[PDB]
Amino acid sequence: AARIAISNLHKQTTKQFSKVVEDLYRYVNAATGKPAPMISDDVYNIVMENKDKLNSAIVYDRDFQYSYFGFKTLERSYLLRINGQVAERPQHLIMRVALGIHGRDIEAALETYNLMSLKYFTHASPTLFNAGTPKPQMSSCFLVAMKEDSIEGIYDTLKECALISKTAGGIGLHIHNIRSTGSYIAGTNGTSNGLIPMIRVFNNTARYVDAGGNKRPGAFALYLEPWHADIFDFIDIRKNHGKEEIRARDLFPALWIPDLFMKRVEENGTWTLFSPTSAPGLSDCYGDEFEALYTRYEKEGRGKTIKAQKLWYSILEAQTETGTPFVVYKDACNRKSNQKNLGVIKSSNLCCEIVEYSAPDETAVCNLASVALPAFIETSEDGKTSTYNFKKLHEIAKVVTRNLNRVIDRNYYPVEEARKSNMRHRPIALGVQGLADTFMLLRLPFDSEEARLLNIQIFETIYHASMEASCELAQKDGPYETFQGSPASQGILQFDMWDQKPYGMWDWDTLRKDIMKHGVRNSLTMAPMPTASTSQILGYNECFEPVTSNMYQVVNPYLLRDLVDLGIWDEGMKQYLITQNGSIQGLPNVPQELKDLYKTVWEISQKTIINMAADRSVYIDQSHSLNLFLRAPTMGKLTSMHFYGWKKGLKTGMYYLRTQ
Amino acid sequence: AARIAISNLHKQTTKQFSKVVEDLYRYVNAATGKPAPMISDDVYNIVMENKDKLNSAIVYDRDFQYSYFGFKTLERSYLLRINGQVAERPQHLIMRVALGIHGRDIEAALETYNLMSLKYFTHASPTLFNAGTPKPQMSSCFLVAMKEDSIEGIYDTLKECALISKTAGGIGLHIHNIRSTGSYIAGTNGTSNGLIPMIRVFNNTARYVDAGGNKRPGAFALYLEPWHADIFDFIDIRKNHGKEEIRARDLFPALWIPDLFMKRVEENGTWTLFSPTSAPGLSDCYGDEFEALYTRYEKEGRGKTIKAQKLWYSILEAQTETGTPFVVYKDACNRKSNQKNLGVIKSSNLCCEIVEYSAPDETAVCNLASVALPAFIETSEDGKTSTYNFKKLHEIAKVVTRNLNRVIDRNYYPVEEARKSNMRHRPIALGVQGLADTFMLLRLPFDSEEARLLNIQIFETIYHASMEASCELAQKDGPYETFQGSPASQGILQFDMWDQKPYGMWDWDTLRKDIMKHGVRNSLTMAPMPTASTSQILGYNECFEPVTSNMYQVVNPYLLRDLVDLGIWDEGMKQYLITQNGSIQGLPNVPQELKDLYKTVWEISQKTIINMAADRSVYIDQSHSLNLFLRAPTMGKLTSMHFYGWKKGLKTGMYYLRTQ
Ligand SMILES: Nc1nc2c(ncn2[C@H]2C[C@H](O)[C@@H](COP(=O)(O)OP(=O)(O)OP(=O)(O)O)O2)c(=O)[nH]1
Ligand SMILES: Nc1nc2c(ncn2[C@H]2C[C@H](O)[C@@H](COP(=O)(O)OP(=O)(O)OP(=O)(O)O)O2)c(=O)[nH]1
Ligand SMILES: Nc1ncnc2c1ncn2[C@@H]1O[C@H](COP(=O)(O)OP(=O)(O)O)[C@@H](O)[C@H]1O
Ligand SMILES: Nc1ncnc2c1ncn2[C@@H]1O[C@H](COP(=O)(O)OP(=O)(O)O)[C@@H](O)[C@H]1O
Ligand SMILES: [Mg+2]
Ligand SMILES: [Mg+2]
Repeated sequence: AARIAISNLHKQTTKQFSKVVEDLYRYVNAATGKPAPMISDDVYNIVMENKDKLNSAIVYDRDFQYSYFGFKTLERSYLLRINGQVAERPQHLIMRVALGIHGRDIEAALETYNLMSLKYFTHASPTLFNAGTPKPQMSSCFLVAMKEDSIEGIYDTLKECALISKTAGGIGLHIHNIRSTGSYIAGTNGTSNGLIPMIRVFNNTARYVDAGGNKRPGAFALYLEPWHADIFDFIDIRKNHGKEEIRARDLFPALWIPDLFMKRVEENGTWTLFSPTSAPGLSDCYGDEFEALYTRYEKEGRGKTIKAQKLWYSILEAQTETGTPFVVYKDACNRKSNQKNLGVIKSSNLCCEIVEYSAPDETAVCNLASVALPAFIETSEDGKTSTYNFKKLHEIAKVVTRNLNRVIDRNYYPVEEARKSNMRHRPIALGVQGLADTFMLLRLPFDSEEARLLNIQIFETIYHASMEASCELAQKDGPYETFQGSPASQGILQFDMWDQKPYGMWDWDTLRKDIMKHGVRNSLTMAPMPTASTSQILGYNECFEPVTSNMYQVVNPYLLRDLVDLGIWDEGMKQYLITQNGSIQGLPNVPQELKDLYKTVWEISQKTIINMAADRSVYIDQSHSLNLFLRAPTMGKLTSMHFYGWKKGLKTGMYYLRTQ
Repeated sequence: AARIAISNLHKQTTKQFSKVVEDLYRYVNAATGKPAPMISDDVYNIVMENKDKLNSAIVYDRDFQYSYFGFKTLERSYLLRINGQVAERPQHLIMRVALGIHGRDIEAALETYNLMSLKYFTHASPTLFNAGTPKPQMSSCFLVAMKEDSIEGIYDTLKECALISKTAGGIGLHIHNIRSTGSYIAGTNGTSNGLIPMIRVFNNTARYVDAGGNKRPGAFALYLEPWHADIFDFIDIRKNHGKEEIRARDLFPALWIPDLFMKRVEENGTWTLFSPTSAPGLSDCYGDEFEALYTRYEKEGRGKTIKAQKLWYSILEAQTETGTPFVVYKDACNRKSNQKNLGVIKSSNLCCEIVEYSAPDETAVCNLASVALPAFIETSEDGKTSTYNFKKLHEIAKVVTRNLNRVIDRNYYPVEEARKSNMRHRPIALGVQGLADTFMLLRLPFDSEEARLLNIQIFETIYHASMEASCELAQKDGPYETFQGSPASQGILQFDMWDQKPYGMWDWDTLRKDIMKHGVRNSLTMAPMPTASTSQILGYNECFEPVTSNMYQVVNPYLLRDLVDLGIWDEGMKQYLITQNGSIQGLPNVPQELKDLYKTVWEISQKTIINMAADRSVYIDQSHSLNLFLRAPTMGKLTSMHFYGWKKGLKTGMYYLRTQ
């Protein structure tokens, strides 16, 4: 039923790739008469200086590797359109991206093409949209420093967010340095109205600057340390009742939480709200130095004191009703980062996965790709028994590292703060998809001991691969110029800063030796992301999370197969699945091992989830996007899940909270 | 009953002025501990180098020249406050302003003080608020050029409006160069959403940047030529029903109307809407050159054609329901302006009185004062007969000219575009209040022939005075550096460009002689304004408009007196005045001459109004704020009043439309 919509595009599309390129490159806007080339000069020339190799490299059967709503995703917003009509076949997209990345290095270009066609890995949406086009904006993440506590700084920053927001890419914006409601203003002997009305401005600019033309309104995440005096209204930003003038329903509130806050809450003690003018320096330190400053300011009567658990209660009431604010731990992030030699890090990003240094003159950028976990499953020399090919994983992650590092040099930056930042530090971000499928396919329930060991092994091999590739690059071209002085420069790597020994699949000593000697090309390398749209392009389950339902109507393909094998699949079976809302538990005539393998995420303990996140995190340079799920959520239920994660030492304690 | 609130401030206030200054200069913000001097170094020193002259110059009886709600205006927002409590007596305010203006020129300082105390004239609110303070922002008007048709230009301009909006002063913003709904965007192969969503941004910045601290939200007027393609939604911006997402209820729409539009409407012909990208140059010319460009673009199929009267009908429906959009005539403004040698003028301002050149790098500023017309009435050598002292008027207008020109050199500009603009051209704006009182006091009904002659004489003497004072200044210091090439440089003055000979009270030939020889100091000098708050400080009727009602409860003091004189005033008299809504017409026992003198503005023909505006305008360098009033308004009624004004050659055809 879904080759019917595939084999109509093959009907109404040119075959030869270079002709498609020419077509795109020569395009003209009919309603206007101006030449609108959809390919850059650079890539045009490279295709033409090499027409015959490139044209014969493409294998068009690889267009059937796609699914029901997987293809109609590529169709509806990825493949370049000519006259509101699709002009690019899936393979054409892929080949374009490979060249946009590699330039005159044709050998690299063909390598990338193959591994993407076969679905080994994919680059993030911005790269899929823009690679190979006239002004190549391939980056997904921007972390912006609010430039100064003044109207000038504020409006300079607002400008920058619009300039960034108009060319794809999500924003993490940190605002801890903006004075709160009531605070004194010298220049006009007047009194500030604080964060919420200012939040309304950014909100309004978000709904106006609908990315590029009319593509889609912007998404901002805002980061605040919970000691800021406007905190109670900041967390409530997404409620759907009460006074309309105090909300801001297109933005996401995110908490940048210091350890001190969590102590006061479990101690059932006090918490003191400040304005950053009465208490300067607080976001410019962490850990011990911070607790020394905060405690003194608290002693000096400089703020207002509250019952710590009064705030907590509100925070939980907000999360239960709206699934926000997100929770990320400031101290964990700063203490365990290879960017520490640059200064203090002030926020994460839109999906709580990036952890990079930003300042008024440096805006942090990151470029992203995801490896497809199921692709490396190998049922080798007997069948009905499968193994996992870690040597191939290591191989692939090395190429993805080279791509992402080449992307840095060929990307178009929307703002000069971004170009300065990337050329100096060269951060990079790799992630994954299809974990649940990998588990399902290997017959491991998500909460099994076997699943836990696998999680650890995968993430170890990815980190080691990327560091090595980055080391070879530092041999050809130098190290990144900020390398001198880094934890890496002394032989401290990521698991080191968690005080753990690595699981040991790969040889860390020789890698460390080489690194200390020749340096490394990239300040950072790992940051597992949500894959919300790329994962369904490839047909795997989102991310590194379990399934939400055995029926999205279309039924779990691994479950489906199994019920037929056992005969039991009939019509009583069709029904109690749409009835029981995707649950196979408590179903009369169904074996236990199946019930075990097809637990819905509302049926797995959130304690298990936290543990697996804690396990992989020692292999992550940056952070990762951890959603949480609950049936009939009580205040107590949530409290324990937050504290549990905090104590495991997680950077990102909570992304969304989904309920009922 | 209103010396009760006056003689409590005299109770709770220091006498000696220099002590009040010291008090203000040494002020410290208790809640913060930072020194918050409410006076500049400069003025502090000058008071102290001259303590004894200045202290003994003030006459404190002049504090009783004020009214019921006239004083409680000064009180509630003008007099400098110390701890939420008033610290400045009316006379102190005045003396401060005089020094802020004059510096080390003590003689000038004392002259200004006296004439203000006695209520001869007053400066505009910003000057009353800020003169003599640390960063003196004395200007009321900013005309801003939208810097470029791009996100960068847009957000650069938004910044500038916030920087201007945070330090008092209203804004006129011209936006004719922003591409409309649907228009193509190259950089992101996408389609623009046009003016209305962009208007929502500026709206949102207006309600957020509540002038200075929390003083009061901003007021913007927006200027558009009615050929812009989003016009139909632009005029509807203040309707209070229909889709909430298309309105913008804190801004005022204003039409920058070319002659061509009005012709098409009376011809019952066609009108063509463009985007400024499909039709460039249109706001960068006027008159003939414009009609040549527009007609060609119309021929070249570059826009969309409509029935001219379809637009007109909407415009009138908008005005009838909301009193807006305002109407100002582009061609009249450009053709009759002494700034023509600089380039084409693109808008007026917030109250449709300023007409000055702006560009991305020059933001037009104007500083304003109003002369009090009743003050020069002289019942001389017999009583029960009054004359008008024009020689004193000429005298005073000369000093007000010197003040305003000194204000230019000592003003603090919020943005560099403003400082560049003023230092080069040096514009200036004088106006008036108490016309109706002047008429009432001199026993002339507003529609009398005698009233018409008086209007003309007043405005002639003011213009001639200001030009002469400006000529003497060009002798000491040079002419303004942009003087070479101006209509003034060749002997063409304002009435000249209306092709009229002056009424002749003053000697224009000798003035012209001197000007051609030595130049003049100021590019411009005259612009009668609304006086909405300054007029009630002084207790006179707003502006140059007739009375709205004989009872604002408090009854017309000239009417009141007259009814007692005739006995007829009793209780039947108290009632039929609150009953008849301030009208004395059709009142049984009341003489005709009284009915004639106390016509409410809803009882005077709007044709008379237009004529008087036309008469004075030949003596106005810039423009003036013309409100219009109607009982049971029909589409036809309005149409004739617009066209009538247009044909008289008015710059500002309509400010508000008040109804019922
Ligand atoms: N809502 C609102 N906030 C304002 C306004 N003016 C200033 N603020 C807030 C925004 C900034 O966070 C903070 C400082 O603003 P600026 O540095 O532009 O003010 P200024 O330099 O005159 O005063 P400062 O000496 O820095 O306190 O005050 C205003 O007119 N409206
Ligand atoms: N609402 C909205 N309008 C936009 C967006 N991008 C551009 N525009 C409008 C605003 C400007 O009036 C106009 C031109 O914008 P820019 O000059 O920044 O775009 P660019 O230089 O890429 O395209 P151009 O070659 O100038 O047409 O397009 C957007 O993302 N959202
Ligand atoms: N709705 C959105 N608007 C803007 N940016 C987004 C959005 N969703 C995700 N992003 C950006 O992409 C990253 C998340 O990636 P992901 O959800 O995996 O998207 P994709 O699969 O399309 O690459 C974030 O770091 C964020 O900066
Ligand atoms: N509500 C307002 N907000 C901002 N500026 C204003 C406002 N009202 C008037 N202005 C400014 O002052 C001028 C009008 O002066 P006027 O109404 O006579 O005020 P005032 O009597 O207080 O000086 C306009 O040119 C405008 O720039
Ligand atoms: Mg400042
Ligand atoms: Mg541009």
